[PDB]
Amino acid sequence: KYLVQNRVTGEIYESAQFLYILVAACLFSNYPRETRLQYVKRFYDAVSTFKISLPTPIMSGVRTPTRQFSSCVLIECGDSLDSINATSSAIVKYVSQRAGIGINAGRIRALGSPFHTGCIPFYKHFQTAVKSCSQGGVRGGAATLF
Amino acid sequence: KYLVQNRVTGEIYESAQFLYILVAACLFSNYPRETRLQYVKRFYDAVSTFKISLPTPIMSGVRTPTRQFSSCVLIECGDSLDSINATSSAIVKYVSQRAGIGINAGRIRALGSPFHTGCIPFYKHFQTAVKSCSQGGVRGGAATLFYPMWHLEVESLLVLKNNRGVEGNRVRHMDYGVQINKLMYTRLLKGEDITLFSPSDVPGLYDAFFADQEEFERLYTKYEKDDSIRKQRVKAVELFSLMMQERASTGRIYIQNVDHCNTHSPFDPAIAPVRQSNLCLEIALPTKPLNDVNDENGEIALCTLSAFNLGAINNLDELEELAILAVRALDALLDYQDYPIPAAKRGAMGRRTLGIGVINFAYYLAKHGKRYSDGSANNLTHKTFEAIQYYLLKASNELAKEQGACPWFNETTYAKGILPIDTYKKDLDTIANEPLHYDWEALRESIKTHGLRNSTLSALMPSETSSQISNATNGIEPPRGYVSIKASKDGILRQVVPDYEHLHDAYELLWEMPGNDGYLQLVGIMQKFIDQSISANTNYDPSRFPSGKVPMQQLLKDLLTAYKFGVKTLYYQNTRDG
Amino acid sequence: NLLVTKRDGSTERINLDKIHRVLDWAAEGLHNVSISQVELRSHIQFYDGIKTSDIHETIIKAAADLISRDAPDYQYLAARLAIFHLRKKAYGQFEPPALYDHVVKMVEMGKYDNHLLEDYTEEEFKQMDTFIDHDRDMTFSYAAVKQLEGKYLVQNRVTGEIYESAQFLYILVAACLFSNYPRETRLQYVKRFYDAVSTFKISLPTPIMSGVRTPTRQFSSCVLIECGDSLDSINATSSAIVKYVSQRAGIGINAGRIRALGSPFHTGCIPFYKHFQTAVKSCSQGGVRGGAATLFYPMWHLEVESLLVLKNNRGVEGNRVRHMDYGVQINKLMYTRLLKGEDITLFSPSDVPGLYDAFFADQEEFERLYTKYEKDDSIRKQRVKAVELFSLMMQERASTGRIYIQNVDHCNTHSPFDPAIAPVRQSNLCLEIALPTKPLNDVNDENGEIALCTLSAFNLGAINNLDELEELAILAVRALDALLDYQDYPIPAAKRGAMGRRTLGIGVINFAYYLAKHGKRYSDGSANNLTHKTFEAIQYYLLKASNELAKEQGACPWFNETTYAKGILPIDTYKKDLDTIANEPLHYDWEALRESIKTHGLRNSTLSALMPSETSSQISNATNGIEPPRGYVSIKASKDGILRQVVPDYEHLHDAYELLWEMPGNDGYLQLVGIMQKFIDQSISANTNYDPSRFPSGKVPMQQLLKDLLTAYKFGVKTLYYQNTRDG
Amino acid sequence: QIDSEVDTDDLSNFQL
Amino acid sequence: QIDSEVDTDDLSNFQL
Repeated sequence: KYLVQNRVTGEIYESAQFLYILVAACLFSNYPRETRLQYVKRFYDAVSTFKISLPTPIMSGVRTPTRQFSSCVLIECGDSLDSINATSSAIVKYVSQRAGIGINAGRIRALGSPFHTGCIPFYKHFQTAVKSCSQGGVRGGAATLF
Repeated sequence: KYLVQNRVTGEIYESAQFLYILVAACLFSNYPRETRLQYVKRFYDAVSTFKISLPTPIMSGVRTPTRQFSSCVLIECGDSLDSINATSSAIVKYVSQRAGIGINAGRIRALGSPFHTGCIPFYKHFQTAVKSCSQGGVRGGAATLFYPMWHLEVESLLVLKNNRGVEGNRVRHMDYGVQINKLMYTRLLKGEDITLFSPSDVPGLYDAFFADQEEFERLYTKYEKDDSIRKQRVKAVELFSLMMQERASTGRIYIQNVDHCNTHSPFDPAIAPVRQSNLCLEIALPTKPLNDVNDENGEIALCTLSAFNLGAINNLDELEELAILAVRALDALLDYQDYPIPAAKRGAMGRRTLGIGVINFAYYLAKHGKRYSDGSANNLTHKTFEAIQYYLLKASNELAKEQGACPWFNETTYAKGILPIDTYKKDLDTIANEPLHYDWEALRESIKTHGLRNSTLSALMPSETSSQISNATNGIEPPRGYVSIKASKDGILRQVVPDYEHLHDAYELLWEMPGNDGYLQLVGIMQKFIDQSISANTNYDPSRFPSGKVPMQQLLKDLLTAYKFGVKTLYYQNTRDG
Repeated sequence: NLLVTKRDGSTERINLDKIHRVLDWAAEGLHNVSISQVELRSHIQFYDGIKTSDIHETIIKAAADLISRDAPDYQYLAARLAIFHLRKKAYGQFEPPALYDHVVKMVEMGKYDNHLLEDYTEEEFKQMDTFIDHDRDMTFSYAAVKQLEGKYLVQNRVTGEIYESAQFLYILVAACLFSNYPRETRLQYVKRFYDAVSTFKISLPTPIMSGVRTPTRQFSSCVLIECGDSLDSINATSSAIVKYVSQRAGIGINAGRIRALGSPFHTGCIPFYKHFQTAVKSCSQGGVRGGAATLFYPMWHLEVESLLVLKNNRGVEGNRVRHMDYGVQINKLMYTRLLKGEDITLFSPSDVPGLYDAFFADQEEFERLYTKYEKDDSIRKQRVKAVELFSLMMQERASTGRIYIQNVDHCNTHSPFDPAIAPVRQSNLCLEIALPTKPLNDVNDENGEIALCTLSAFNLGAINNLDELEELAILAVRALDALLDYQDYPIPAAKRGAMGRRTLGIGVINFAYYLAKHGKRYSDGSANNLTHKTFEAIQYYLLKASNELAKEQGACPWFNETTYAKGILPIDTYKKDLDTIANEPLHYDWEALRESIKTHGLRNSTLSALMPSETSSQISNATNGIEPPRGYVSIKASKDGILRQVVPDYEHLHDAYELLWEMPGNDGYLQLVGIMQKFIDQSISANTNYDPSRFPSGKVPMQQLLKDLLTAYKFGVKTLYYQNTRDG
Repeated sequence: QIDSEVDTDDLSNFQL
Repeated sequence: QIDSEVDTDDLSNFQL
């Protein structure tokens, strides 16, 4: 999960301590020259000696040309078709980058109101949004709905 | 479903003639005092005496505070997550108004490309999109999804509504349209291979598939020889076998001849190609994929519909007044109704496209003592569908002279001086010798000069409710039997085919047809004059075949026959039982 | 314009008039057929550039799809359209080439045997070409032409080319079977046989009809093998089977001699039956389709209870041998035990000396030995209630329809064979053949005997009076007796059987139609005397032909073994209760013939046997064998469409026919089989039939099954074949 | 299906 | 149910 390697060839390009020092160098890159390298060092020591632990997207991505590191989002759906459409669109975007999703769908009106057809049809729609980027619509990409 | 009523208390507030008079009042409301009321009268008369039939949304809402009348939409989806979302959001907005959806999704790249996960998870998404306003995620809300026969994922896509798979392999509650062209058939005939590509890997190849056949030829063979390109190889017979197999068992895997929709078309395939259809396969219009729900550079094709009742007109020349009435009434409706999505408004105000067809055709053939299966109705159909199209174009022409041609008129082959009578599949000549009866040339000129109010006028849709109202045989379809049985909580509902008494032997009931050839020939002759397409079924009774099993040979033969006579689309396959 | 691709391969204008002419030609003399209808249904299917062959397929099929009881002549329209098509395929044009030119070309292609050229001079081929009437091709029904094209006409099996037409088939079969005749009488024989077969008076089996004239010599299509109680005989039997089924011959297997399970075949019968089954299936498409056998054993065999249920599917695998049929062998003593409500004692054949031989050959000896061994309790034995054993057999018979019955006393008391020297101890696949066999040491054992039978049939619908059967019997017997010398014999025991006894089996087709056209029925007794009249003429003239032939060419080597040699005739030995159900007197001088037989003998030890037919009868449009049709219209599938055949002369005879399921019961039919058997050398493939909806709660009672069984016994019925049960 | 109902007395009359 | 029986030679005649 961690070392920079080739998807296809399976060729590995780095060792753990390069990962650690470069995660450090990247995160503290904008620090003034008076304190930067000193922070970089202390952060390096902290992670490489297992004192601070970091999530998978960070440990695998920070140092590479990507900028996708958010591993979990919280989206609240309002009681309208515009908002259901925006919630779904946002879920798709965020599962495309492997984020876990928390959806609050409590405001959607009940079956029979003057949404008339009910929550469950929209819930199904959130579920296909969540699964739009995995396997054959089943494995990878998860959500909890509230 | 027509009469203004209290949905909760079950009170009815109005009777059929008020419905009819007021619909007339609304569609002509914005007419000058000079001509307004005479228009209202002549339209009231035409509809109250069943000469003209109108769709349910128009018939139930026009006169009420609502402005939602669009009952079929066409959406094309680009190969991006923004377009996927735009497409999805559009769907949700449209199905919340009970509109049928036609979805072109062939552009979406294949599984394992640089949609690493590919097509099927997105089709699932459209399905729940379509069902998002349905009673229990099942009943109501309908869609047909289109893609090319040569798409890399085609084999998995064909079996999407087969119920003998795991859940992640199936999208059961949508129908599908497989898109085929001359090259694809040739591979079947010559017994050769078909090469499958992801659209993302073959530049220019998807565009040509619709717009340019010999360009498609060139690019396809290039990419076949070029083996740096990701590709799969299948035996043409086997791929066609699979498609027809799924078509036969589910009855709802459709066929679209994309070369036919673009070589024989009111549209210049360079500027505005036809690249999909609607739910029922009779609509054929340009679309452009969307950035975003509100993208003003997208295009959603909508069509406004009506039909002539062939049983209520006494001679073919009544169609002039009726075409004036139908076109005007419908073209006014385009200005009247609301458009929940900008791309749709663009489609409708740019091209002003209409779809006017027929009901009661079977009864018409009966009353002229012709049949479907034998060829006896060819010239009469040619005679009949020439009159339809000629007068429809004449109405739209008189209207372009009165009110200006449609904004995007320059995009039609019409603008260029071409007419359907110039482009129709040439093998139609071998099956009918009826000459033209109307001056297509005076009209060719008058079109070159003053243009058309509407870029399309004609399309032959199925009908169920419209035809029941005027007691008519549905669309161009032969009745299954003399008496139609329907259930409702008010008892068994029975309808007897019009004039059964004098015509029972004149009718050729559906299952009395030895095969499909005769019917497919009529659809061909009809298509010679039809702007858009025709909802044409194929039909099979197992007990006409050895050991009650319909052979593949026959299915492929009928498929090729339909191709040969220039049939644009093939809708349902009905299989009889017992 | 409508383009068409020619017989070779490039376009040309469409000629609708030519098609209309061929249709008008084909329709000549036919009634209730609309050319216009066929035109409408076929033209609609055409398309720019249709291959010329497919235009014919389309009109043929269009004519074929219209066959009905109301419009039966569509049979002949479609047929003629197919003949016409087949002509242009075989020859390039409608008119066939000259016989000699055709023969020469075919021998040169390795499709016709070269001896034809040796045995006949070009002038002799010019003469035969003048016997031929190609217009006899116009006399076939559509289904007939499908059979010809399916399995008769010399064709390229891989490329699907046809090389010959029906009259060449007919003329050349005649040429081959009489090839070795003296110039004096040869060609007149060839002519009279051509005429008899081309005008459907005589029907011939498929192997003969498809191969005689070609380089092959394999024509035996049914064999009978008896198996001794030893592993060498088991292997001899097995090897014989394999050799025979590789030639698509039906097998009848007597295996009752094999000792029972737990004897001094410690493991017993069933593992060996399994072995014969795989033997039978050793040349079958996938160990299932094709290759057929009936296996025979006695009702009193110690293992009988297990053997009865062998094709019931509700057992474990080691208890079942599903893909063979079985013949249970019964005699007078066995029935008496059922009637008197007593016991049946089961023995292994190995434990009861002389008992098995007597069961066939000597009834009161069997009586003596059986009761002896019943009283003698040092002998290994089992005891069953007669009712229960019969119940079980009939139960399995009823559900599978293919547990047969053989009355072994009847096959030996009423028989052309002396049961002391040459007992009849089994039958064939279909239960109509009944001949002596001897078990084998070894595949090549020259002291074994495998019974083969050569078959033909008279068409009772094509003869105008019963005296036509003399010329026809001369023709059938001679043609078949020549075939015995012509064909090869892959196993010595078979050659022994055929050259020793020279046995033939000639029967009837179109009997139902015959009864109809004489306004008689099956179920009521109205056809008894006519059947007696009819089957007397058959047998008398068959014996007369064989007698004239023994005078011309010598009686068969083993003739002395027939009851015939002793001066006995079927008319002397028939079951005596037949007298109570028909009073037709004899019409022919059986006595002049009794004497002429005592003097000059018979060329063939048997002449007559009534087999089922399917293909033969379809060719001449005839009701099958002696069977009543199930309905007016026979429906068959083939990849060329639904095939329909209408019963002959439906138009004038629809109410004259008594369709199978219109029979209140079996008694009438069983009586006719009895009357027939009075004159039949061998046996008759006789079915029993039951419609559940004629019975309380749609269940056929056991009482009725046993009653019909005993009835068949009472009228001297030798064998009982299928039980058909109707459904819905 | 069949009905197993045998009457030995009913049979015993028959002369073979 | 259908009968999967395709004849490529029978098809190949057809002119599209």
